[PDB]
Amino acid sequence: QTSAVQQKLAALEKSSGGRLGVALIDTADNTQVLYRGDERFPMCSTSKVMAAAAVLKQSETQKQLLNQPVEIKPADLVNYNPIAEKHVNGTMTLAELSAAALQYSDNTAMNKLIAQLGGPGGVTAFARAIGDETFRLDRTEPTLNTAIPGDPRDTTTPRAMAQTLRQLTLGHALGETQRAQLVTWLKGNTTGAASIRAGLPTSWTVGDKTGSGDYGTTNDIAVIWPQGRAPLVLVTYFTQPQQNAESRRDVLASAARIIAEGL
Ligand SMILES: *C(=O)N1C[C@H](NOS(=O)(=O)O)CC[C@H]1C(N)=O
Ligand SMILES: [K+]
Ligand SMILES: [K+]
Ligand code: NA
Repeated sequence: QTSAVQQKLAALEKSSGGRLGVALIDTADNTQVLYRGDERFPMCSTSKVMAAAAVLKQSETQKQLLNQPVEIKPADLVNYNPIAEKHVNGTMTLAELSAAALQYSDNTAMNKLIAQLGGPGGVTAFARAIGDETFRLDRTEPTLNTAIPGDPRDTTTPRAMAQTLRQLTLGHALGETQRAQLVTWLKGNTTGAASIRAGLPTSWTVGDKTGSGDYGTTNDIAVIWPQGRAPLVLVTYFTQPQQNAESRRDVLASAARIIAEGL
């Protein structure tokens, strides 16, 4: 069937000119609302959640791992590295790299997480270990953001990412202290106020990870603690037909508003 919420999301998508993917999980009753929920979208920086979580999982058996220094060299800098560039010729710990990757979306930091996991396939392997058969990471930063229509590299579906985000942040894919650390990082994101949370009541608490790339790709994945109800998990992915298209964070906000109005 097609619900009123799904029809509104389709109208939003039609006005936007692009392709919108939405997946909500309401943990009050485990119900789901999906729009293009099984179509693939380029993850861009939203893939950093899986990489940081995979390192958190490694840290469960290595109490000192997150304090291990990682050397940052001039050649490690890529296209967006506001934190890592302050540490060139120095070191950052895996905790610092995770925080920078998640909260500032530093791309050099993401590459250090990927390298710690043995390459993009190590991120995919972690996804499989936690029951996500859909996620794939194939490249490092910055090429993982090419976002070419029809290209399966570095993609997932809204349904799969919402399920994984739930398991990581509210479920038991990670140990208790690691889950809390991931939640703390997401709640401290600096980049999210124009995306999902712009469409939600201001009294609700949000932790999220945004992303963007070529083809005007504009993404956000969020855990939401609304006023007076159990948490929600919401993924909004958006991509456009031309390579140089502008970001449309407003579309993600609009999708979130439609979702919230349908609760
Ligand atoms: C992630 O998608 N990226 C990293 C950086 N920050 O944007 S974010 O805050 O939306 O994550 C620049 C854009 C993008 C990229 N091209 O790597
Ligand atoms: K961006
Ligand atoms: K609901
Ligand atoms: Na772009």
